[PDB]
Amino acid sequence: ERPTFYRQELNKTIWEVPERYQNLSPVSVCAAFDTKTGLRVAVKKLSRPFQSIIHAKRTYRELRLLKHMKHENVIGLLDVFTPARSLEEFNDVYLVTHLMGADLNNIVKSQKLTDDHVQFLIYQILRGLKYIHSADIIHRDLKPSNLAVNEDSELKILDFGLARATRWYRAPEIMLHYNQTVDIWSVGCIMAELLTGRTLFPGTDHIDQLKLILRLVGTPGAELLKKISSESARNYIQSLTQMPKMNFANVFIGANPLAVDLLEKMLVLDSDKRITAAQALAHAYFAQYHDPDDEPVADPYDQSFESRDLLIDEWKSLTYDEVISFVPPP
Ligand SMILES: Cc1ccc(C(=O)Nc2ccon2)cc1-c1cnc2c(c1)[nH]c(=O)n2C(C)(C)C
Repeated sequence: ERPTFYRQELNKTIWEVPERYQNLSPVSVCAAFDTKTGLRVAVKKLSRPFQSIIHAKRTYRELRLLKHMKHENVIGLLDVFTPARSLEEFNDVYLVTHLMGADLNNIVKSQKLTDDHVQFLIYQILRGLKYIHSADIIHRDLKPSNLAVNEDSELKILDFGLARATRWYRAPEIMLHYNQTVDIWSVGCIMAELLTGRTLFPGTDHIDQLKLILRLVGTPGAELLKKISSESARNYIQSLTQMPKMNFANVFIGANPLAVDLLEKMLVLDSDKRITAAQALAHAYFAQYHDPDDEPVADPYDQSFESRDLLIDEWKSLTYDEVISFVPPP
């Protein structure tokens, strides 16, 4: 039924969680120990979940996403609770997931990694991306800071499908008509940073970002230019002077030739010609880890709520229904 909640203030806010979650420490997200399972968990308290319609919709969206995903390389909902015992008093939402311990930015420390650690880290990203994309969901903001990694170099993806600031890993079509391969471009930027130890495109603005991107992959041809309707976007690409496409063998010299070939297939300007997650998993670069019978897909995700403009109270009760109906995973 109902458990005992205790209150404790951290990060200048008051946390109220069941007694089964002990030793809360901030990392708004806290690290905590679940005395029921013996697991170290990550606890997230949603900030002002129903302050506005946008906040209420995003609160509902985040809860719907976590309840759907059941994948090894995708963060999932272990528990969700609220101290309120009625809908009217409902104004707090807590999310409990696995605690990996660090992000990809922390464990990398801006250092070069072996080709095999790169193989393993990138394989988990694509393996989880395939599951996410099979549910018809785009991450849109894949970056090292939302890739949770433990001391075993195991990886889970965070914050997928949440976003609708520096954008070093955003596909060049989001800045400046796009599909799921916008996440594949982010994987290429991440994989390039793991191999060489520097940010591939350290842009200072959206135009400086574009200049660094075009300098590597080259100025587009007519078959790509004819698919851009934005007269401003077509201007920036062409008004930026002619730039020959770099040799990826020279940009990533010393790296595994199979790694360079995969990067050329990921960092394609034309998103219509960009490799997908499933095709990337079948690339020869992942020969040591690829198994088609262990790269499962997801059930269909009901996304129709995204196209609805509802009041705050409606998004709140829908969120409330999802909290009461939650069943913990095995
Ligand atoms: C608690 C929580 C709740 C929801 C979401 C989430 O991803 N929300 C989504 C997903 C799709 O849409 N919205 C993420 C977390 C979470 C945050 N940080 C975590 C973590 C889990 N596990 C970790 O190890 N860490 C760090 C090491 C501290 C990085």
